[PDB]
Amino acid sequence: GKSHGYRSRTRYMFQRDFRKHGAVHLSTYLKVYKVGDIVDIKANGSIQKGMPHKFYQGKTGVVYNVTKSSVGVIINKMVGNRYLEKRLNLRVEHIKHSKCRQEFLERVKANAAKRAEAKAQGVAVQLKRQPAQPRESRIVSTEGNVPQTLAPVPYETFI
Amino acid sequence: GIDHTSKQHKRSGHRTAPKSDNVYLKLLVKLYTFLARRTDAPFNKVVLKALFLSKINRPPVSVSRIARALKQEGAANKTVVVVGTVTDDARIFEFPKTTVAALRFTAGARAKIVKAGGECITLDQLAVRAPKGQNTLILRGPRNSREAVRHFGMGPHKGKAPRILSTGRKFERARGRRRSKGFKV
Amino acid sequence: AISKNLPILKNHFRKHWQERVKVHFDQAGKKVSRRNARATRAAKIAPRP
Amino acid sequence: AKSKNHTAHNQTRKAHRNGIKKPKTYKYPSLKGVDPKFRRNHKHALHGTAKALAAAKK
Amino acid sequence: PSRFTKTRKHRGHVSAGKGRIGKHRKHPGGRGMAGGQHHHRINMDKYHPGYFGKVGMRYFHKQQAHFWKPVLNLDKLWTLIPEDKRDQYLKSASKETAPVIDTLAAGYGKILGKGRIPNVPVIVKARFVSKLAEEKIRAAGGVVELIA
Amino acid sequence: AEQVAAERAARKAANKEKRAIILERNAAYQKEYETAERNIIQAKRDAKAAGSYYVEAQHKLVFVVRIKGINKIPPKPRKVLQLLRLTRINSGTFVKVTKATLELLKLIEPYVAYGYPSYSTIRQLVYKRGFGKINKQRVPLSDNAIIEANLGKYGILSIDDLIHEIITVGPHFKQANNFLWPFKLSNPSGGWGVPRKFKHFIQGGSFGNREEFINKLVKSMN
Amino acid sequence: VLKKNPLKNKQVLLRLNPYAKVFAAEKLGSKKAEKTGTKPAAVFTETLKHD
RNA sequence: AAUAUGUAAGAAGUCCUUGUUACUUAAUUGAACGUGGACAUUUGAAUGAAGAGCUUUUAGUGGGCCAUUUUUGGUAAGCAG
RNA sequence: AAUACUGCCAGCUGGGACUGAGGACUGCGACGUAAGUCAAGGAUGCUGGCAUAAUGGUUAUAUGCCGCCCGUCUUGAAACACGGACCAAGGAGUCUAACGUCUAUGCGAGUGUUUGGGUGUAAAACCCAUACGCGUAAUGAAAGUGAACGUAGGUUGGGGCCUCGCAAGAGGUGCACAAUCGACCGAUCCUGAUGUCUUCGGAUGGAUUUGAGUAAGAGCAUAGCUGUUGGGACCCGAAAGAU
RNA sequence: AAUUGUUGAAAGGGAAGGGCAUUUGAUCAGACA
Ligand SMILES: [Mg+2]
Ligand SMILES: [Mg+2]
Ligand SMILES: [Mg+2]
Ligand SMILES: [Mg+2]
Ligand SMILES: [Mg+2]
Ligand SMILES: [Mg+2]
Ligand SMILES: [Mg+2]
Ligand SMILES: [Mg+2]
Ligand SMILES: [Mg+2]
Ligand SMILES: [Mg+2]
Ligand SMILES: [Mg+2]
Ligand SMILES: [Mg+2]
Ligand SMILES: [Mg+2]
Ligand SMILES: [Mg+2]
Ligand SMILES: [Mg+2]
Ligand SMILES: [Mg+2]
Ligand SMILES: [Mg+2]
Ligand SMILES: [Mg+2]
Ligand SMILES: [Mg+2]
Ligand SMILES: [Mg+2]
Ligand SMILES: [Mg+2]
Ligand SMILES: [Mg+2]
Ligand SMILES: [Mg+2]
Ligand SMILES: [Mg+2]
Ligand SMILES: [Mg+2]
Ligand SMILES: [Mg+2]
Ligand SMILES: [Mg+2]
Ligand SMILES: [Mg+2]
Ligand SMILES: [Mg+2]
Ligand SMILES: [Mg+2]
Ligand SMILES: [Mg+2]
Ligand SMILES: [Mg+2]
Ligand SMILES: [Mg+2]
Ligand SMILES: [Mg+2]
Ligand SMILES: [Mg+2]
Ligand SMILES: [Mg+2]
Ligand SMILES: [Mg+2]
Ligand SMILES: [Mg+2]
Ligand SMILES: [Mg+2]
Ligand SMILES: [Mg+2]
Ligand SMILES: [Mg+2]
Ligand SMILES: [Mg+2]
Ligand SMILES: [Mg+2]
Ligand SMILES: [Mg+2]
Ligand SMILES: [Mg+2]
Ligand SMILES: [Mg+2]
Ligand SMILES: [Mg+2]
Ligand SMILES: [Mg+2]
Ligand SMILES: [Mg+2]
Ligand SMILES: [Mg+2]
Ligand SMILES: [Mg+2]
Ligand SMILES: [Mg+2]
Ligand SMILES: [Mg+2]
Ligand SMILES: [Mg+2]
Ligand SMILES: [Mg+2]
Ligand SMILES: [Mg+2]
Ligand SMILES: [Mg+2]
Ligand SMILES: [Mg+2]
Ligand SMILES: [Mg+2]
Ligand SMILES: [Mg+2]
Ligand SMILES: [Mg+2]
Ligand SMILES: [Mg+2]
Ligand SMILES: [Mg+2]
Ligand SMILES: [Mg+2]
Ligand SMILES: [Mg+2]
Ligand SMILES: [Mg+2]
Ligand SMILES: [Mg+2]
Ligand SMILES: [Mg+2]
Ligand SMILES: [Mg+2]
Ligand SMILES: [Mg+2]
Ligand SMILES: [Mg+2]
Ligand SMILES: [Mg+2]
Ligand SMILES: [Mg+2]
Ligand SMILES: [Mg+2]
Ligand SMILES: [Mg+2]
Ligand SMILES: [Mg+2]
Ligand SMILES: [Mg+2]
Ligand SMILES: [Mg+2]
Ligand SMILES: [Mg+2]
Ligand SMILES: [Mg+2]
Ligand SMILES: [Mg+2]
Ligand SMILES: [Mg+2]
Ligand SMILES: [Mg+2]
Ligand SMILES: [Mg+2]
Ligand SMILES: [Mg+2]
Ligand SMILES: [Mg+2]
Ligand SMILES: [Mg+2]
Ligand SMILES: [Mg+2]
Ligand SMILES: [Mg+2]
Ligand SMILES: [Mg+2]
Ligand SMILES: [Mg+2]
Ligand SMILES: [Mg+2]
Ligand SMILES: [Mg+2]
Ligand SMILES: [Mg+2]
Ligand SMILES: [Mg+2]
Ligand SMILES: [Mg+2]
Ligand SMILES: [Mg+2]
Ligand SMILES: [Mg+2]
Ligand SMILES: [Mg+2]
Ligand SMILES: [Mg+2]
Ligand SMILES: [Mg+2]
Ligand SMILES: [Mg+2]
Ligand SMILES: [Mg+2]
Ligand SMILES: [Mg+2]
Ligand SMILES: [Mg+2]
Ligand SMILES: [Mg+2]
Ligand SMILES: [Mg+2]
Ligand SMILES: [Mg+2]
Ligand SMILES: [Mg+2]
Ligand SMILES: [Mg+2]
Ligand SMILES: [Mg+2]
Repeated sequence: GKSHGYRSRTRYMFQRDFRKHGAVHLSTYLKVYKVGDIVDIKANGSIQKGMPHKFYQGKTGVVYNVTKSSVGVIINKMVGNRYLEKRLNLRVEHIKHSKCRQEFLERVKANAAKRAEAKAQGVAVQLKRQPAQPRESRIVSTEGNVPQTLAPVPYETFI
Repeated sequence: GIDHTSKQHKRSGHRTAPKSDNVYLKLLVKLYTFLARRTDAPFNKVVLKALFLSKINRPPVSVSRIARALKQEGAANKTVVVVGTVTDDARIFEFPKTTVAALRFTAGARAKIVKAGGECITLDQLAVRAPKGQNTLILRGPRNSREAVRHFGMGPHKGKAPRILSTGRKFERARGRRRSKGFKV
Repeated sequence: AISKNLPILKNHFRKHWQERVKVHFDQAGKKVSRRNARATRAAKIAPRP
Repeated sequence: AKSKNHTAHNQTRKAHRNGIKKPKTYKYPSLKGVDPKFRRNHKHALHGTAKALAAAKK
Repeated sequence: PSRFTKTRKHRGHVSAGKGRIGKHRKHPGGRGMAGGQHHHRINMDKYHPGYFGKVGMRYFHKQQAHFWKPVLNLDKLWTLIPEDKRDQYLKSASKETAPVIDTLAAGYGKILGKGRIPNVPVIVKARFVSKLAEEKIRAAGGVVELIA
Repeated sequence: AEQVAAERAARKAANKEKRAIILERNAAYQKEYETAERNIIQAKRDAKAAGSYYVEAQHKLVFVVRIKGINKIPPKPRKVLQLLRLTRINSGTFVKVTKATLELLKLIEPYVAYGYPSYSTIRQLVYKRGFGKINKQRVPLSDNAIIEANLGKYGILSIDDLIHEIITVGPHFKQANNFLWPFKLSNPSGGWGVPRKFKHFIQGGSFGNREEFINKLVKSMN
Repeated sequence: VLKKNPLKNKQVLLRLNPYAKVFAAEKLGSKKAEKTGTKPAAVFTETLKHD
């Protein structure tokens, strides 16, 4: 019949990275997780215990619980026409801290400074992010830079 | 041809006049649309709506839920307003003075209010006393104290009262309700 | 014939019940008849009560 | 009499009618599945700092 | 009445609102509670968990009445006194003269203690009290007098 | 009771001051406009003079009209058409050019024709078929007091104060441009020029960015 | 009760935009711009006519 | 790789001060929850928004078929998936 | 120098078509030294014809273009798929018992006169004692026990109201509702005080356990659309089986 | 009512009936004042 076991189809998903097999390096267990941390899930094939289901691979969530060797991560899986709440019990080897918030944090502290230094200067701030605007006008120089004229080339084979 | 972004010809889904046919109800509704159109006071807009609410959404306000409201800091001289009937509660032993304006007062609670030295105002006397609702404290009854809402959202692990006629053991209490008869919920 | 979230009912109508329906159409009848029955017993019974 | 076996045709049509609702978010989430030994002590923690704050309006 | 019935509105359309594919045949699922373990089990577990199978003990020839024992809380209690008489005793709370309430005369079997009665002494005759009911009475200076 | 001419006077005098501010305002844009244009003309000249090449700024405003009808549209372009408020055929809106919307225009090129509006065609769009969203209620612009009531918050108290905010992509181009109901154009009055419409402008159809050729299109559809 | 297009209704053209009278009165629509005579560098002319 | 796909873009925020406990540390260490204080809409991209959220009950349906693109079986099919 | 080409003008101007909604005034303006005038929030002026089958409605016919049999089941029917020659008159979701949601009404910690009695202008209307039913307590298989640490709790959002301010806004209080952490009652598991007819008694404090519970009641009754189950059960239909 | 006879009117080159439109014939309302 058909097959649909718990790790079905994960041939390459749980493979190990090229020339990167073996013990997990000792920082993986030196990282520290707190309730509220945003973490990325990537299962480690070498650590069978406390492993996410293939669905939660590549998926980011928030820790809600911190145990001896593990973290509880709630994740919103969308079943049907709605999202449900899913809490996962992962071990520290399959989780990792998401830099998806660093850009935000790096922008918060920066935003405070831009604001304090401008206020203590004389207002005029503007610290929302804006998209890429079109280019401005410019004058390009011909000096040392005469236009090299091109034409399409004929047909050849060289085989 | 327009690519519509929203359902077309959709009713707002809020009542517009009470569904009741009571003449006197329509008169109070008459009074209060006027007040609500020409006063800029919010209290009139709220009151105007409550007059449309169906009997479910007019749970009785007990006389003791009122006495509680007057125990709020700085709320004890406010004149409470109930857009519904007010029921007596034999469980409070001391009731304060104050003025309660309602659609109905039960025989029991009108006593308990008047006895302790208060006053029972119909919602139009209230309009005259307080066109902007000055010094009013509107109380609503408890809506989900209704019995029927026990059965709403029934389902596995929802803890939610089966629509049952006779009860007791022998009445939906075995397989699927205990670890030893198949499973539990 | 099981559907929706409805209370399980027990409407015992699987015998030939329509044969044994008693409508008390004579309710007013038999009260009139009971009142007259006592008004006769009263009179038969002399001053006894 | 064979007939069709399966399709996801038209299912995303339907799911999008009344939405794909966002997951809903609450300040103060539930402690459901949190370590018991933490919660036990934390029950006593709030109790304590509750008591200290009534002692701040005594 | 029949003039408001939706079938008046269905007149003229072929199917009476019952569908052209799906028809309105006799009994598709079978009659009654048929197949509550089979084609209808999804609806029996949920909406009706606990329906199949046995629990507890049988009890041949149980006479309810044996177990007649209505309950009343301190919650009420003072309500068993007529309201005019009531205020007389609420004030002048003492021993020497304290109301007798025959809660069986009011047709109650047990007194529970839902909560808080004024500090008036009351003499409570009843068949059964709850530990709290009985303790809360005393804190007001009343007693409970076991009757039958 | 006075008012009669008393508060008639208080108003009619202040209605004369508003037109005063508008006249001195509209006079200024005009100077700005032509001097802006003459400056560029001289930029290009002075560059060839200096043996070099003047490249203009990329346009920052664009005007998009829906070319394609309503049905058989894939879900993604179909959202973007809704977000761009072009939900019916031949209507059109202005769009500010940024990375985050240049990528929107890309996603709907098979269904829209757009390009670079000239002051003349922005002017004649607002004047003739310019309406305002005011409690929805698509209101015709017909009087300058309509605008100031709803856009006076942000400057902008004349119909040309609008056009100025649009054409220059001002600080409040979002609120000014959204204040305008989508423009409802008719079919081009001389026809489309191409035999078949739903090819790119470059391939001899009508859709995509035809740059300043949008003006001849739009002017016939107005 | 009836939108009058400006553009062809002078009355309404002047209800909006009071500058319309200035603008008409000073031609402006046909403003003769300044006559200058800058000629292009030969680098420009060469590369233009080049191949 | 392309196309698809997880998360983030703030008031439920950020920073100072220092309380509660039975958890935890060699330790008033930490963890969790707090009292008190400092900073407002350029308060943290875009575009849109005939508003947003929520609750109850109930019909019909549960034979589907076609097109472009991807694609399995078959020499193929107006074939089967 | 000119011209083309492309673009602009709040430059002028002719021919043609369709429309004329609104019904005192009110608005934004324009022209005028001015008085006034205007094409400025929707047609008026002048002239003629007939006052009639002239126009218009109906109808029959002709002409241009167009138009397959309805009903049904079906992915697909005009089908070489079925029913239907024609017309009249019958002709199919009903009533009941018990229910879910919703709504209107009565009264409300209650509610329900109509088994019955009283009475009557007599199947009506009017009146009513004792019970009973449902509700006001839950939880255990059961024996049983049985709902305030506290302003009936803390936190966060809440309409409304109160206070300051001209206002914008700030504080105060905050029902309903939602989220969260606690407290109470029963089941389960621990703990086992003071005592004792030495095995009875079970205070007290607890636990990732558990209940259709408590935490200032919301119910009862009549009615109605829809929906549910049993009934001949929307109407018509077996092959059979039994006495 | 189906259906039939008579009389009157009208149309008909392998069906009939229908839609929008107008000519022609027949017929009729209203409005003028
Ligand atoms: Mg397989
Ligand atoms: Mg695999
Ligand atoms: Mg193992
Ligand atoms: Mg309502
Ligand atoms: Mg409520
Ligand atoms: Mg209850
Ligand atoms: Mg219910
Ligand atoms: Mg039960
Ligand atoms: Mg269901
Ligand atoms: Mg029976
Ligand atoms: Mg049977
Ligand atoms: Mg029988
Ligand atoms: Mg009989
Ligand atoms: Mg009789
Ligand atoms: Mg089969
Ligand atoms: Mg097949
Ligand atoms: Mg199927
Ligand atoms: Mg009827
Ligand atoms: Mg009808
Ligand atoms: Mg219908
Ligand atoms: Mg019909
Ligand atoms: Mg139906
Ligand atoms: Mg159907
Ligand atoms: Mg049918
Ligand atoms: Mg079908
Ligand atoms: Mg099932
Ligand atoms: Mg059973
Ligand atoms: Mg047994
Ligand atoms: Mg037994
Ligand atoms: Mg007790
Ligand atoms: Mg836009
Ligand atoms: Mg591009
Ligand atoms: Mg031409
Ligand atoms: Mg033409
Ligand atoms: Mg063409
Ligand atoms: Mg062609
Ligand atoms: Mg045009
Ligand atoms: Mg590639
Ligand atoms: Mg994406
Ligand atoms: Mg301490
Ligand atoms: Mg603070
Ligand atoms: Mg945004
Ligand atoms: Mg964008
Ligand atoms: Mg917007
Ligand atoms: Mg809106
Ligand atoms: Mg349904
Ligand atoms: Mg099936
Ligand atoms: Mg179904
Ligand atoms: Mg079927
Ligand atoms: Mg392919
Ligand atoms: Mg096929
Ligand atoms: Mg030209
Ligand atoms: Mg021109
Ligand atoms: Mg007119
Ligand atoms: Mg008119
Ligand atoms: Mg003048
Ligand atoms: Mg005029
Ligand atoms: Mg005539
Ligand atoms: Mg004549
Ligand atoms: Mg005629
Ligand atoms: Mg006539
Ligand atoms: Mg004539
Ligand atoms: Mg005529
Ligand atoms: Mg004829
Ligand atoms: Mg004909
Ligand atoms: Mg044809
Ligand atoms: Mg037919
Ligand atoms: Mg077939
Ligand atoms: Mg079908
Ligand atoms: Mg076919
Ligand atoms: Mg057919
Ligand atoms: Mg055929
Ligand atoms: Mg057949
Ligand atoms: Mg036949
Ligand atoms: Mg029938
Ligand atoms: Mg019925
Ligand atoms: Mg009621
Ligand atoms: Mg009671
Ligand atoms: Mg009677
Ligand atoms: Mg009488
Ligand atoms: Mg009689
Ligand atoms: Mg009487
Ligand atoms: Mg009696
Ligand atoms: Mg009773
Ligand atoms: Mg009972
Ligand atoms: Mg109950
Ligand atoms: Mg109680
Ligand atoms: Mg209990
Ligand atoms: Mg019991
Ligand atoms: Mg015991
Ligand atoms: Mg305690
Ligand atoms: Mg205690
Ligand atoms: Mg807290
Ligand atoms: Mg506030
Ligand atoms: Mg507060
Ligand atoms: Mg407990
Ligand atoms: Mg248990
Ligand atoms: Mg047990
Ligand atoms: Mg129960
Ligand atoms: Mg209750
Ligand atoms: Mg109720
Ligand atoms: Mg309903
Ligand atoms: Mg049925
Ligand atoms: Mg038969
Ligand atoms: Mg037979
Ligand atoms: Mg037979
Ligand atoms: Mg047999
Ligand atoms: Mg025989
Ligand atoms: Mg022939
Ligand atoms: Mg005709
Ligand atoms: Mg006349």
